[PDB]
Amino acid sequence: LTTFSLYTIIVLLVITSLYTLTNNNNKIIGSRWLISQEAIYDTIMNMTKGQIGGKNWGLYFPMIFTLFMFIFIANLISMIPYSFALSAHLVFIISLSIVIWLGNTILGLYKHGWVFFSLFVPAGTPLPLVPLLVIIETLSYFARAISLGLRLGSNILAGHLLMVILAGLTFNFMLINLFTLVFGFVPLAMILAIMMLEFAIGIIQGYVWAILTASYLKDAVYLH
Amino acid sequence: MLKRFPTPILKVYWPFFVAGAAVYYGMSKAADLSSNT
Amino acid sequence: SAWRKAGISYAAYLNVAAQAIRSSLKTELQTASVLNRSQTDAFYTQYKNGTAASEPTPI
Amino acid sequence: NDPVSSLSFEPSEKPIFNAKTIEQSPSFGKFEIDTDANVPRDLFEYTLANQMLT
Amino acid sequence: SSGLKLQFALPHETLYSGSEVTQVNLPAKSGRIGVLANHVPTVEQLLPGVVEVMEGSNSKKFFISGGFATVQPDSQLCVTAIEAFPLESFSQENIKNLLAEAKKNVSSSDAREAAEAAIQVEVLENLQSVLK
Amino acid sequence: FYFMNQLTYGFLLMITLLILFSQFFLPMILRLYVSRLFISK
Amino acid sequence: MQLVLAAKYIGAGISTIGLLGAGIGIAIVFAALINGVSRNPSIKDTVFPMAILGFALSEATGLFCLMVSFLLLF
Amino acid sequence: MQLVLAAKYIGAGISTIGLLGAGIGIAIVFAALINGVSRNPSIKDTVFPMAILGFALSEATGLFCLMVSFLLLF
Amino acid sequence: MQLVLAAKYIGAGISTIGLLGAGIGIAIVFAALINGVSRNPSIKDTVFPMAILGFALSEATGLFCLMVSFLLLF
Amino acid sequence: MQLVLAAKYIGAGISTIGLLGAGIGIAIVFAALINGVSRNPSIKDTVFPMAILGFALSEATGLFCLMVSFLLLFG
Amino acid sequence: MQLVLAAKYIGAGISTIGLLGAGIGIAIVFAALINGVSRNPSIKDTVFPMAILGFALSEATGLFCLMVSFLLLF
Amino acid sequence: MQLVLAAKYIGAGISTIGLLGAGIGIAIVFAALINGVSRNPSIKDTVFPMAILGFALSEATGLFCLMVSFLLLF
Amino acid sequence: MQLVLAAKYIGAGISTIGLLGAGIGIAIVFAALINGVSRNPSIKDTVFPMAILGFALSEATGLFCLMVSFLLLF
Repeated sequence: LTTFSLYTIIVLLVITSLYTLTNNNNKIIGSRWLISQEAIYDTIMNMTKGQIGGKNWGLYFPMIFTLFMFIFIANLISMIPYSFALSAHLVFIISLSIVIWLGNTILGLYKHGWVFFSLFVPAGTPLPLVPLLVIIETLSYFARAISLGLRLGSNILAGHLLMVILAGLTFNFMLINLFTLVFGFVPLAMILAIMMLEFAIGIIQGYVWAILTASYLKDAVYLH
Repeated sequence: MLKRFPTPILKVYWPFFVAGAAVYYGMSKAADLSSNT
Repeated sequence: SAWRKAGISYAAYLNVAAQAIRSSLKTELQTASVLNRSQTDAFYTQYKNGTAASEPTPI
Repeated sequence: NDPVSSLSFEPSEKPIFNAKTIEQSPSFGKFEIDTDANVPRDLFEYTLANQMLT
Repeated sequence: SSGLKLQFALPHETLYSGSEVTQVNLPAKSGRIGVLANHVPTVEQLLPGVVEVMEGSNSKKFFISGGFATVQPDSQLCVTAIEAFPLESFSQENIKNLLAEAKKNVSSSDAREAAEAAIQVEVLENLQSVLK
Repeated sequence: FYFMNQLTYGFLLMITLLILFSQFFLPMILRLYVSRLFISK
Repeated sequence: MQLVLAAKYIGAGISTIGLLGAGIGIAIVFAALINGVSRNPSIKDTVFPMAILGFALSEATGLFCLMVSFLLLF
Repeated sequence: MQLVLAAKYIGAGISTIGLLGAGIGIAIVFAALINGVSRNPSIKDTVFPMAILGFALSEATGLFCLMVSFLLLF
Repeated sequence: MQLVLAAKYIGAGISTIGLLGAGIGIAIVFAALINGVSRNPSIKDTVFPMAILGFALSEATGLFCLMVSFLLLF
Repeated sequence: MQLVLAAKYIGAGISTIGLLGAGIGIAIVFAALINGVSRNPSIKDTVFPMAILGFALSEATGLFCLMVSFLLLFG
Repeated sequence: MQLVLAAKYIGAGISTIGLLGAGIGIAIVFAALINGVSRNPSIKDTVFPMAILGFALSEATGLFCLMVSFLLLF
Repeated sequence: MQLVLAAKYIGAGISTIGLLGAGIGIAIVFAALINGVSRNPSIKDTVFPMAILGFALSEATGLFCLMVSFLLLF
Repeated sequence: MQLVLAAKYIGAGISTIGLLGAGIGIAIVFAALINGVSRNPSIKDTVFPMAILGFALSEATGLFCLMVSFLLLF
């Protein structure tokens, strides 16, 4: 039982005790908890129409939802100064990006086969421009997949360390100054600001990850 | 409430699952190759 | 200022500006024409074919 | 009614382009409009006033 | 065309019907633009201001009550106006100030009426600028 | 390095969430939809 | 060897300086999309995918800078 | 050889800066494209191709810079 | 000897930065081209040849930078 | 004897970046030319020679720095 | 005396960065000039003299930078 | 003093970049001048002395860079 | 003092760069002033002192950079 695995168990303990453990009013309302997830559920459902809609948007809806839930929960409890968040390695976020891309192509290669190679040439770019575009398009396909995984994990690592580095400075300030007042609450004020940012960025980057993985699904199912 | 109305669970979600399996085979050998223990 | 949302339309704004020029025009410029421009005795009835008769609303 | 002669007259028509379509004029490009002054709707209202008065 | 022709007209009587002009000032919503020959076709809203008709005889000025300054590619300047400012006889400070003070009381009467009242005060202040 | 009980377990987690959502609360949201739909009629 | 690794580090750092343009570029792309939706709200659905396309291209530039930096590192 | 490879790494790191210009350029092209398409929906069909090609070889300029960095590395 | 080669490499790397101006310029040329053709579609035929001419001129400035970098290297 | 040529190469390389501004300035002149031609198709005869003059003038401005780099190299 | 002369080479090379500002200044004055002439065909006779004067004033900085670079060289 | 003289030369070369900003600033001032006179030709007389003052103030930065470079050299 | 004086000289040379920002400050303040006065003559009287304060503070920042560069010299 590594730190990753025990954290993953804590994730599911929280997951069930928001909507699965209310289940009593037999209505659409009756608990503000229910309003919370269906708000998120509706934001992604209409987003599923707006990005994947047209033949099978609802077919692939859960993966975007489950991944968004996975990133959302993993980013909620990540601020406490002793948060050894996701083992301080975050290597799986890269792995999630790799498997998401790798599954994306097999779906593309299964549903299109050789036609999947025609995606590198959207509208024009004739034979003189074909090798340049297919190089840019194919390298890009590797490019944003690896970038997606690294950006989320590094910023979580960056946010966690800027918790500690600033915290050590506050310890230095509150120990040296005898009678003055403006030495520690201002560094505490930045700590309050920099923690709100880390909490905020995790919410949108989960959304950004949700939008991005949605965006790549369009390219696999729909050729343009 | 939890009344199970059947929905696609595995019928259309196979490609990412087989992609995951293809990852797994090799995913453990990468650690074995780069053991460094 | 704002005459589309705060006001009514460009027509009303222009009419109010014209009334500004006319009413604030100097005494020797005042004549019968500016009196006719100031004069307005229209009545908006808005016939209630279905409903909503305005009943001779003054201009 | 058009007062074509000093004694003769007949009805005649003058159509007013909507603000939603004055911007779709084929020659609309040659005018350097500005989006700040919302020129189409003001033009439409002024057009309606002038032609109805005439 | 040779120079510029101005169709400056007022509903009581037209002021110009294509008279040759050396230069025209057109205070607009954005700003005054000098059109005197050829130029490019334009459509623009005339904000209340001094539309001074510069000519070889003299640079006579007119404060407009509003209108549209539009240009045609054949060097045509169609300026539709309502009430002009003939020379300087239009100037009358006392009644302008009286209207401004008496009706700024009703500048907050009723939405549309209040906005029109504020606009009329603004154009009265424009006249005051023209009053000199 | 360590991947055994997390990535396979991650897809199993996605399957469990898939069940507890699409078989439980998607029918719940749909059921309230159609319930009020027939309430009107 | 020590100078080789030192220059590797400085080359990676000076390779990092090429992605400010990528950030500014994705930003001006999204800004132009905001402007266009302001002018033409109806065309938003048609015009949005090109925003993500340009974002992906500029991010590709930035991660080309990343590739140079990382190959200079490890 | 130590200084030679050191400065090769430094030169590659400096050379990869062209992606900054490539991204900024493709992004200004995209910005103008979006502005024009929102201002003129009808122009989209006949303004797509040369815009695509233009930002393509604007990226090719940064690719040339990256290739210079590559030859400096190797 | 080796110092000369090292400075040659660093000078070529610094010279590679000259392509940024070429990229930004060619892209702003196509940006103005897009805006103009979106304004009036009729102008595109009379602007395209001279447009690509100015495009190739900025590309030639970039190629001059690249050629100076190359003759530094070789 | 080696440091002098090393600094010659360094100075030439850091001088080559001058053509960056010349090229982008040429192209922004050209962009404004495009904008003016689009907003006035009848002004092309007046605007083309002046824009070409600005082109060649900015080009000469860049080429003088290019000559400075060349004299750093071979002189 | 090789190090002082090497550093004056480096300084003369550095001094040639003001070309960017000089060229962009010529560029912007001529760009606004051409825009004003196109939008106002009847303003040339009074904008051209001040446009040339502003161009000369902008080129003053560039020529002075090249003069100080030359005096550093010789 | 030998390395001091070399650093004097390199520092003067570094300090000579302010004329770039001085020229680009006076040129943007002139561009605003000519755009404004294209819009309103009547304000030319009013804007002439204010713009000359602005030109002098902008070139003051280049003059300060000159005096710094002169202090570095002599 | 050899290295110390060398670093002081190069530090003054690099600190000279704040005049770039001071000049751009004064320049676009004056440019916006020109645009506003050419678009509205009456507002010139009330916008002139604001621009005065603006470039005064910009030149104050430039003077701060000049002071910091000067202390590295003497």
